[PDB]
Amino acid sequence: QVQLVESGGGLVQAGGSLRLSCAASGFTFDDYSIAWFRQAPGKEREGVSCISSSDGSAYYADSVKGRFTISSDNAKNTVYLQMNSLKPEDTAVYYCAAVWARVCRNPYDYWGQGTQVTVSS
Amino acid sequence: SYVAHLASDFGVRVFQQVAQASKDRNVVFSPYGVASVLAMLQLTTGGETQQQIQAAMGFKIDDKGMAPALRHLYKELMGPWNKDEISTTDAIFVQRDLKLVQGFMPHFFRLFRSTVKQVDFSEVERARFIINDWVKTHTKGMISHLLGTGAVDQLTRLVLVNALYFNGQWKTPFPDSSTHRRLFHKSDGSTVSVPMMAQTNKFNYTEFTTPDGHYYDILELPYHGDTLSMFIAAPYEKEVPLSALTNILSAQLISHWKGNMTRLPRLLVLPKFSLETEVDLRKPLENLGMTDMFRPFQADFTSLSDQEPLHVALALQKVKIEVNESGTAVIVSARMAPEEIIIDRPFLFVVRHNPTGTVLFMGQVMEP
Amino acid sequence: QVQLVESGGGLVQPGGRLRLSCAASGFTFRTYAMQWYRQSPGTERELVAAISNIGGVTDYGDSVKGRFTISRDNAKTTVYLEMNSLKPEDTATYYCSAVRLPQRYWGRGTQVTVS
Repeated sequence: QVQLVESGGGLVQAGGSLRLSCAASGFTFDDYSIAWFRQAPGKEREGVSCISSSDGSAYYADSVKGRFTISSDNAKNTVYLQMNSLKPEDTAVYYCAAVWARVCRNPYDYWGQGTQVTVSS
Repeated sequence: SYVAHLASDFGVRVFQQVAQASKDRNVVFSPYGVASVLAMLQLTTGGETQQQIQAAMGFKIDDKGMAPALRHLYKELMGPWNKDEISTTDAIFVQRDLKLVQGFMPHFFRLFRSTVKQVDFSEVERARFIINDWVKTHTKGMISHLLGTGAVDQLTRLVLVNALYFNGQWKTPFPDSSTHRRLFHKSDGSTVSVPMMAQTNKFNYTEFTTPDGHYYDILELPYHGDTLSMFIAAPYEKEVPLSALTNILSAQLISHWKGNMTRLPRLLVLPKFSLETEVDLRKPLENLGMTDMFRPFQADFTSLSDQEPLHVALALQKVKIEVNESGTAVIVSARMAPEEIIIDRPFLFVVRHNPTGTVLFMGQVMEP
Repeated sequence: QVQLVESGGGLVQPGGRLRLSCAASGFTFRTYAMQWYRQSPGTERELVAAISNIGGVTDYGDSVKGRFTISRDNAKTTVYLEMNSLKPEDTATYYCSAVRLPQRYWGRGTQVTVS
């Protein structure tokens, strides 16, 4: 019954912005640590953002350099990733994940199916 | 000494990966040292990250009488002969303002006899110096500054280093007046003139014939103290590249070589070389299954902190080794002329604590 | 003076096992690699198994697939091949060879037949 489903994929110019979403049915995100991952062509899946259940704090991978915002809307049981100043290098499939732990760490309990994001210059 | 065997085994598998990525380049490496630093790291890790390290290593640091065995092992290798001849150090560095797990710092101190270092990585320059000065103070200034710490920045959260220096006197010195210049035959067929030492003595020796028929000279040189020995291995034929041997190399084989040796007179000619290598441990360890620990939001470091996520930003070994002539009633001289062994082609060397079986150092010399 | 005498071969049923053995004399056995090859009418001679003098470093032909095991006894100057899960396609004369390059030696072979 627990299903994670992402939305917000599409085409965007270089410099443009894009918002991704992930609704959770059958549980509430505020107990689980939440993370967004991504896989680009010719590459392995890599972590991008994390919310730790320990205290709400948000974290990012070095390649972000303050461009991306991960958020949790308690009322909507939705996770968001706001993406600013996109680049050719930001092209990939993006996945959301959840785990019952104080920090983001493998292995995760639940995974979304994945949404396509394409930054064409 | 159940620990000594498994550590060397793990350590030599890591060397293997380092050698396969640096063909026709010199490498010096420490199996004991990488094993030692990863043991420490086990205590900071949990879940699948801890299992990945433990499956490669073959033991758990938490198990009863294992951390005390490492400490006993440490002192048996270094208590023997000290001074400025051997020098070793392990260290983990973590971002300073992380809330750590209750009781961790004292618990780490009971097992290993040192702290996990806490430094403010946003003070980039300060933190570079603290990590380089740790290596520098603890190796008596014999190793040059770490290159890899240029990657250290504001976002860095965890770093591990290992550094060793070694320069032993032999049991029997090489007579100095036989040190001269000789052609060395590189793997690409070119030559270079290099100084080689020469010594007549009874040596522990065996041939090793690989399954395809190529045979090798395996020779033992005991150090002073009668405790450590350097092993030298080289294919006889110049056409046989040294990768044929490093690709089938294990800690066990080296013991089989030893176990099958005999004392025989020879006139050994060996290059006088010095070698320093900085090894980034990331890819060698990844290839042995330790993938999670280097990756943001995959790494499980929940034993060190469950307030914030962590991952290893940088994992480095740096080793330097010197090989010269120096050493320390009735010695009877050769009546007949001894048979010769000339090491004027790429060769492997192993430094081995014979009692325990520990492999302290391992390397390949493609150009001395 | 040099001699490589193989034995152990014979007729067996599909799914059966055999143990080959080669007695060696006249050369410094303990410094030579020991190998097994096979050949049948029409075919080239092909490497089945090989072992180092010490340290148990081995090597097998692609067609073995974990079914055959090579070992040696340096004190008794003998080499062995334990053959398991035999099939018709393994039918051939099996030869032992001793090698320390450039020197090689060959035995006369023992016939293995399967069906």
